Amino acid sequence: ATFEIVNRCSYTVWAAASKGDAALDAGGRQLNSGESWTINVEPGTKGGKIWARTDCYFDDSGSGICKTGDCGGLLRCKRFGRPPTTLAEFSLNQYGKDYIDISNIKGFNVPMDFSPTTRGCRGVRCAADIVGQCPAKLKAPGGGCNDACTVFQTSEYCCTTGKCGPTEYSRFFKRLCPDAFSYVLDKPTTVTCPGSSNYRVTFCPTA
Repeated sequence: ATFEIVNRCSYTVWAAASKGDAALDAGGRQLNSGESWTINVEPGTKGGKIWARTDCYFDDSGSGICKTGDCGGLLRCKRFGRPPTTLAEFSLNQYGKDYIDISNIKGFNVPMDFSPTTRGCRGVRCAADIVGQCPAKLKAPGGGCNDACTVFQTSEYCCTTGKCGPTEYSRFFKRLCPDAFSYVLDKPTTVTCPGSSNYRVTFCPTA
């Protein structure tokens, strides 16, 4: 499957793509404002994620640090990134269907649109100013708006027992971005697409 990753933000982001135990394609790349990065993702990929990282510094060898979404200090992410990270999530070719969603379960750093470039389903978007509106206790100093599980590490926010409800914090994310997951047991906002669809992830879609 083809993913076009487009940075419409006025600032540079370092895109990342991983399935948790391996990079997807090159795994990461700098995207200046306006740049597009096309990656190929193996059919059948389960649990892939794409996110943006902000305020990164890397050396010759691709080692460094980012203020949001750092994946163990690598340019080319092999693992998932450190919150806060708005997440484009996808599982491809699952019994003939693709499943895509946007998630705020790991917080929010960059607004995002996640849309098919082929026929048969709709896209999803979280483009509200979540960082500007972020509750004081969830603000990340590096930038971004943390989720409550990351901040407070309770069974209720992290849904560790498999039973949990919405919270004042999850409702904040949900109020600004109804089409994104706001906590683990949120009513699913997953979109079902035809198997082997292609996609575009746009950072700052309303920029």
